[PDB]
Amino acid sequence: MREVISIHVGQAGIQIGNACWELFCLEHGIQPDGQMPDAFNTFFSETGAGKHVPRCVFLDLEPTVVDEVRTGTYRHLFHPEQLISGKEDAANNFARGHYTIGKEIVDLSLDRIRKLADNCTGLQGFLMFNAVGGGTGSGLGCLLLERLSVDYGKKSKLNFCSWPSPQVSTAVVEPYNSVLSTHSLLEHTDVAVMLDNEAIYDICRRNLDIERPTYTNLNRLIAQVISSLTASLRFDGALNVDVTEFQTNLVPYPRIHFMLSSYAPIISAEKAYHEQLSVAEITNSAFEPASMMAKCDPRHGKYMACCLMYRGDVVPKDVNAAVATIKTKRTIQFVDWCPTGFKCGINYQPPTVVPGGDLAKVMRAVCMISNSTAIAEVFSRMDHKFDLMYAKRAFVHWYVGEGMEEGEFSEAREDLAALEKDYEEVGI
Amino acid sequence: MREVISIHVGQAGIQIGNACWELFCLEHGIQPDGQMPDAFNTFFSETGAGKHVPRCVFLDLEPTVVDEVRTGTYRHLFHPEQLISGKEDAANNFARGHYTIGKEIVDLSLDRIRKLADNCTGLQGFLMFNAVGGGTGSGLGCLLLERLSVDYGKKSKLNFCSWPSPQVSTAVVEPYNSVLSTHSLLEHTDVAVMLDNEAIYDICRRNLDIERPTYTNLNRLIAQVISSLTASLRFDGALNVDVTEFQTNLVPYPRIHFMLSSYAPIISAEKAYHEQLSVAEITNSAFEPASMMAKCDPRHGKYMACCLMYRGDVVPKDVNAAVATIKTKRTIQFVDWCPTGFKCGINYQPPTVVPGGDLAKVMRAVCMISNSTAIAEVFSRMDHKFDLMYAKRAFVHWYVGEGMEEGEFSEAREDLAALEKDYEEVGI
Amino acid sequence: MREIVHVQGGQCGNQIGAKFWEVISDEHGIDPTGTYCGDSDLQLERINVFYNEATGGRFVPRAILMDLEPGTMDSVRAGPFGQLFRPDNFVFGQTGAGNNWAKGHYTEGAELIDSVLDVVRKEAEGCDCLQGFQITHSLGGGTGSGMGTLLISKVREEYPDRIMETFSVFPSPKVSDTVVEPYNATLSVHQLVENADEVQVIDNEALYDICFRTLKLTTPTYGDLNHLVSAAMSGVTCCLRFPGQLNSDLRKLAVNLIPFPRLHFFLIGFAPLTSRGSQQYRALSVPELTQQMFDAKNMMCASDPRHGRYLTASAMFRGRMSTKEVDEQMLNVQNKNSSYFVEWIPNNMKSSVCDIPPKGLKMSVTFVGNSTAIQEMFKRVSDQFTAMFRRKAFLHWYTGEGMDEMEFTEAESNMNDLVSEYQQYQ
Amino acid sequence: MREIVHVQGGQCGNQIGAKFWEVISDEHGIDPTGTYCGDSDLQLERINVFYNEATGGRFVPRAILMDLEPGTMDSVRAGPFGQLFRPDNFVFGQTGAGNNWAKGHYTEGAELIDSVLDVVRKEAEGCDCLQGFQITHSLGGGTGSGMGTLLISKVREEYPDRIMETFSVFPSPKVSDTVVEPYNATLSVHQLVENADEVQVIDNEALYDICFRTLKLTTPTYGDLNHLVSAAMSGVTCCLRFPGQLNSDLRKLAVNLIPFPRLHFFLIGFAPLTSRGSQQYRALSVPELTQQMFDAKNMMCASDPRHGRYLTASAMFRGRMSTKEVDEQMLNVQNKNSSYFVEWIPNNMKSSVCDIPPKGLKMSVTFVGNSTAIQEMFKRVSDQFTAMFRRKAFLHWYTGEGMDEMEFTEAESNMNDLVSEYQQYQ
Amino acid sequence: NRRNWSENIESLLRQATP
Ligand SMILES: Nc1nc2c(ncn2[C@@H]2O[C@H](COP(=O)(O)OP(=O)(O)OP(=O)(O)O)[C@@H](O)[C@H]2O)c(=O)[nH]1
Ligand SMILES: Nc1nc2c(ncn2[C@@H]2O[C@H](COP(=O)(O)OP(=O)(O)OP(=O)(O)O)[C@@H](O)[C@H]2O)c(=O)[nH]1
Ligand SMILES: Nc1nc2c(ncn2[C@@H]2O[C@H](COP(=O)(O)OP(=O)(O)O)[C@@H](O)[C@H]2O)c(=O)[nH]1
Ligand SMILES: Nc1nc2c(ncn2[C@@H]2O[C@H](COP(=O)(O)OP(=O)(O)O)[C@@H](O)[C@H]2O)c(=O)[nH]1
Ligand SMILES: [Mg+2]
Ligand SMILES: [Mg+2]
Repeated sequence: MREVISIHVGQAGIQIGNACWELFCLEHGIQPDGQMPDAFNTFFSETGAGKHVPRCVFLDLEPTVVDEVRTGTYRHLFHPEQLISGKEDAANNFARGHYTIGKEIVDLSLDRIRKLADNCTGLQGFLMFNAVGGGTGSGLGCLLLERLSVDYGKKSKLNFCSWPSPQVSTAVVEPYNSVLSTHSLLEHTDVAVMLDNEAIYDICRRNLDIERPTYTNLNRLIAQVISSLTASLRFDGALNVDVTEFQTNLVPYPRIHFMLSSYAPIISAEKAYHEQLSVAEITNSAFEPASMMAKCDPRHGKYMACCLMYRGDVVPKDVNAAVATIKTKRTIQFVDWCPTGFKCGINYQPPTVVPGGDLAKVMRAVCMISNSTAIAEVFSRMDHKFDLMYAKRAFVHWYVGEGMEEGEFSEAREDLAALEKDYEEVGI
Repeated sequence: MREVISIHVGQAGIQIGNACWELFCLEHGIQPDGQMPDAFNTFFSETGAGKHVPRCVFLDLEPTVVDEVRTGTYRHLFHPEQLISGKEDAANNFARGHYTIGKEIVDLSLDRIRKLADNCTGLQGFLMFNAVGGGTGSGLGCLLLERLSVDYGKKSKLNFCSWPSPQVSTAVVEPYNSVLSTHSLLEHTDVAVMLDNEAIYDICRRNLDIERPTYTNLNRLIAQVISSLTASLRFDGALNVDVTEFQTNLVPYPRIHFMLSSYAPIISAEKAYHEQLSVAEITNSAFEPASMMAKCDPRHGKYMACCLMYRGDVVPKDVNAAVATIKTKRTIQFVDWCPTGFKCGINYQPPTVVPGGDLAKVMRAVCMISNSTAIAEVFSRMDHKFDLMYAKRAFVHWYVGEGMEEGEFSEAREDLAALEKDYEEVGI
Repeated sequence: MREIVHVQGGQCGNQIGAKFWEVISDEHGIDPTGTYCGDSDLQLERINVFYNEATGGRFVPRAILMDLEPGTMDSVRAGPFGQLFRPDNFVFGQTGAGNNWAKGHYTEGAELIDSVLDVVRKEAEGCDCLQGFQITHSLGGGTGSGMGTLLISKVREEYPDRIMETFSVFPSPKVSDTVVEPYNATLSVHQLVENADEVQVIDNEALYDICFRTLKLTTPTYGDLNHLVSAAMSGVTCCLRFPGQLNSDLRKLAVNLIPFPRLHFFLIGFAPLTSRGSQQYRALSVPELTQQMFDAKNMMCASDPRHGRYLTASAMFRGRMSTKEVDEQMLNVQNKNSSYFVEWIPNNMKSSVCDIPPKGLKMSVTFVGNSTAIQEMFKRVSDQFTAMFRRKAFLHWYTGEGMDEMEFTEAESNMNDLVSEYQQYQ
Repeated sequence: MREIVHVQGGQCGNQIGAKFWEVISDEHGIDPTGTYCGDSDLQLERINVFYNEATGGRFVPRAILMDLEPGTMDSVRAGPFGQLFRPDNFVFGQTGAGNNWAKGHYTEGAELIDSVLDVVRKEAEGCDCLQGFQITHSLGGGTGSGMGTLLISKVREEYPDRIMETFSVFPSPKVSDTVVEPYNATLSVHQLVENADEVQVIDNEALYDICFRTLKLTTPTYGDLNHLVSAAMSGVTCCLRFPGQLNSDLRKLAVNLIPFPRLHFFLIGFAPLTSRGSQQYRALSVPELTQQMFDAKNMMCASDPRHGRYLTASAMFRGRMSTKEVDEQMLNVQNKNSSYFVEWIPNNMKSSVCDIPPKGLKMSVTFVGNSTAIQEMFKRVSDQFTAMFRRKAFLHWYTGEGMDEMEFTEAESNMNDLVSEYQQYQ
Repeated sequence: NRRNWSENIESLLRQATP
């Protein structure tokens, strides 16, 4: 049976996966006890009489976020041996999470991953979520990436990473934690989607009209993004394009596998009260440059790949009519080597509403995976921040006095320099 | 019809006879009186009007535990003349347990050996349990096996040995008693099973999740091992496994008769609530080196052969699929002179759950008995330990004056070095 | 008698041909459980040309449902007439070709083709001698084009004296879904320009505009698209199931319409397409049938036949009609707009009469004809292919699956010989 | 008239042999209580081939069942149709064979053969003229391959001219149970090549293959595999209990399958065999009965017959079915893949018809085939057995009980000379 | 007993439909 195994590291990846699996259990009809009152097998292992367990693992080096999952509402849903946590938190330190303390937990992780993946052949890939701005998210998150390379060779590696958004970052050493993680995950992730927090804050401000929103409000939107991305495996549709279909249509080169996400309509029910949702309307709101989920305006960039996830009562004609108008408008621009630029998939199941959550019940929705060369400038600002902070030898002995030396720092800068130069060379 | 006669020498033997026969009564359905509310004939007798008494013997030199058995609950289950008790112990001395304080009870023990084995013809053999690190466990267990060898020659003597752990000994004169037990154990044992206490310490800590249990919780798992291994004698199965089956398929040369076991699933009520216990999932968990119950890592040891045997509602198609995938995996490897190295048995009756015990109601289980060449390290670590002890006359003033001479120590050193050379040439 | 063996390439081919067996089962009048109903011998005398007797009184299709992902076979077995196809006739993969010409054809599609060759020889050698094959697959997709064209290859070395006939859905310029079009497109065209006998092009955006401008149906699905393929694709094989005044099989139109083996890429149309609001308003005469027929808005391709000239064309008439209003109006179109036809063939048209019309209609026609105007289609694939090899992108799956660049350059050069060969005749 | 006495050794041969009596009792209308039901002359005019009248109207089996363990003897007796056998014909063993050929053949196998040789000869002489003995056992463990073949040796020196059938479950090649595999396999066969008239080679994982895909059983138990074998058993002896247009007994097989007395090893497979859904779709007919049989997938042996060449074979059809297409289909297959048949034999495999189909069926066929393509089966046991003798594995259970290594090298020589004898006929 | 069961295959080799 075909399945997908989810990986989460860090407190951000745990809180993302909590709301992600909240929505997955809701739409498959199972309760917090794991029992519903055979298309669910892609996420849920049928174990016993009517009881299902998620195919996901939660990773941390500190139990301060995991132990309330073991003492929460979803207590007997997640089986405790996939919720494994360390003792000491890496504390914004790649050297601690990748060279000192990640060793005694990674071999417990691989024992669970091999046990959970070898139970059923036909597995598709690893849907791994992480945060690169924090020490255990970057440290253990990077270390699992080499080991899953050498252990599972051919298989696809989905990556959503919480890249540090530019101004709001709630750290001081996010340049070291980010550039060292992306130095290695370039050659260890097959497909990597940016998720910046400020972009989701601006969407929560003006689209859902919440002035003071919390992190789990962001977790609801990211949950709806991944639910529409993996709805093709779970629900029947007119154009079933799998998660093996996403990279095989959208990554031009092995190095270029970084892209962006967006969702539409992010509408609450007092505005779905009024606004009729045409398929053309939700796909121009998804392509509005303000509604990007990585704070990356594509007006000063050029697209080279694009993938549309329509689900609900979407006629295949309105996919065709709407993609014609977005091709003709000059406010978006495509690169010259990629005249064809669209992969479209349709799912029949209508999207998710959560009562208590701020999203509304809508008849059709759009999810976006979009490769653009405008990622060159979101790494150019990371060049500016890291060069200022590395120029004066700052914060260096929390990385060199633990198990890695000077030289990974220079090779991470040269890796981002070659990655930078490779991007506009593609654009020309 | 058929019968097997248990021997329980040592304090470890007495309380493993309390545990193993508690599970035997709680599987066949006999009250502590001895009554019921033909498959039970393998272990119990047919005494009087519907009373059934165990076909075991309890040998110990100290009455402080064996009288404590005949004072408690099962005092009307066993025969009153059954539990043979000495007046004073050996106190971790092979010299007294084999020569001086031992000789006056072996004639009384073999008195009840022939009086209980002359009941019906069809006796598969004897099933002796001992503590190697203990004094009367290895002491009486030495000369009890020569006397069974010279009385009943061809009878299959299967012997469970609770071998002492490397850094867990709870004794200081462990290397002296273990070597002299080894000198007695090679030339008189058909089948041997290795039980290092620190490995059952760990497979209850990580697999049962119980973190501070006692010795009796170890005895739950060992009782589940025998209640697996011998229930194919009792109940119907797809492939019945006899006592005489084991020594005809697990010993390649008569000196390599040291086999090491594992069990799956050692799973409590709260991990059986969440994992499906498929035949593929339960087999590779039995071969996982952490689940091994003698702390002898087989990654660097070459497997000679192996005998999986299953219980429950196991379909033989899934047996052959699971036995094939553990053939094709590369981390395990075989000796090239034994390409076919697996034997399978199937029993239908599922393992009964003991109340109070930490195990759950399991729908299908696995017991495994393997022979390999990894047994080189389990003795080589003891060789440097004992040579370092014997260098400057440690504790030998007891052993010289209590019956034996110096020279038995050197001859017991020469034949353990002989099995060092014997194990390496099998693994060439 | 003869039997045509059907094969079902890709998830698109499974959907477009399952509704081909909507109209074959309807016209021959069979129950979803396979029991004949209708009480007339015009159906079941010639019933073995698509079906097989099942010794249960029912008829099982001689079709090979085929895909590398098991999702779409669940869809085609759960719909109407899903109790028709034998489960042994389904072949499935467990991985799924991710619209890839590379792994669909050589590495991940090759391990299925040995069992698909077992099941197509299962139903071909079972009879006395079959007539040919029909192959509905996809060129936009990678599993219809990848291992389906491997099926097209190995059946030509197996039965070279036979004939094959393919209906392949092409990529489309305006709505370019399945963004990896031209790898799967022009390399399958490279394969089958020698290794196929007779090709019809189907264009999904063409089926959009016909349902717009001749049916006025507001919200069609892919089912309405598949119906418009299916009615024409049964009309091209009317004679093998029903008698007529003038009889012609698909080998008749094979020899008649290709003067050269290197050119066998054609176009289908269908008539009459009448709206439900125009059904009472529309006269049904052979004049109105053929004066609607030779119209670009009726064509099943997004290539304009007025730009080019027809090379050799034919028409399968169905129903009860006068013989000579077939004849003098195939000549009438030749004599009025005579600039649109080639000069060195006298009487470039051909026609045939199948006396049984499709149900609910008293006559119809299906046109299969050659055009030089198919050249702009292949050149549209060509200039997209050379603009994207000018940056060498999108290649790392193709060169990493075990295949080389030298067959990519051969693929461009061979179809550039095809666009030049079509260039000569206008 | 004609009588067949059944010999079943080992618990494998007793389980797959009890099902043989369950399908024969089903075919001849006998109840488990021994009362006929089904009021037909033609189910009952030939009972004596397998049953004797027991002065109570009970038709009791002519089967001797032997084992060295009683745990499987009482499971046969307590099972359904298990009270049919006479209790004296059960041969109990108390000690038991621990999967050792030496003890099953010499020490206590001979201690039991004095009590099983008398019971097979009480049954044998009681009839006027016995036709043959059949044996059903396995070479995996000890009591079937050590004592069942020792009874084979004793009945050969007693009744030489009688035919000597055996149906041996060889150990499965790539999925190895019974960890001392090649000793119980090779040490039986070199003693079996001089004491057997017909040997029929069946493998366990070949039965696992045909349950996995062609029959589509989600949980194939041992009782499923026993009935695949059992349905193949009734086709070999159909003409012995039923009349036919062209009859064929067991010795009709022996004369047309072996040209030399040294080779008598065959390949058994049964048709028709489809899944639950596919049975409702499939056409049961004489063409669609025979290319299922000439197929490596149908074969109940895990040796691919396509790798070598068919020397001779046979097919026994069953049911109300015509005799022309018996042979026209028999020789159309002999003309299409003509490289698969040896060139120096006429019409290499023979034909037979038995008028009575198996119960429920109307058409079936069995097949007994002597092919040189069983060489990869013998060689895979060969190189595993020599791998045992590079470093002298498990010898002490074979040396101290009454034989030596001279018989080990005798087993290697008397098996390798069949390897070279088979190698020189292609 | 439970060693041997022909209950699925028994219906698989009869041409009967439920
Ligand atoms: N969108 C979103 N971001 C989060 C969430 N939780 C934490 N983050 C972000 O994660 C970044 C740092 O990562 P953390 O999760 O806090 O810490 P970590 O990655 O586990 O590594 P450590 O700091 O060593 O514990 C912060 O800047 C937050 O913005 C969340 O629930 N949703
Ligand atoms: N597995 C297991 N091992 C035991 C048990 N009881 C004792 N042992 C081991 O036996 C060793 C000491 O031997 P004991 O059985 O306690 O004592 P003994 O056999 O009566 O011999 P003495 O020490 O002379 O009294 C300890 O180091 C333990 O490792 C038990 O119940 N289970
Ligand atoms: N007419 C028609 N076209 C289809 C259908 N399904 C998919 N397509 C077309 O096929 C292309 C998608 O290829 P697809 O079959 O999904 O990829 P594949 O699975 O690798 O063969 C798109 O251009 C669709 O327009 C269908 O049912 N009918
Ligand atoms: N086909 C079949 N094989 C069996 C059956 N029971 C056991 N076997 C096979 O017999 C082999 C081992 O031989 P075994 O029967 O145990 O000992 P033996 O009777 O002395 O030869 C194993 O590989 C089993 O797969 C059965 O009922 N049917
Ligand atoms: Mg940390
Ligand atoms: Mg003691």
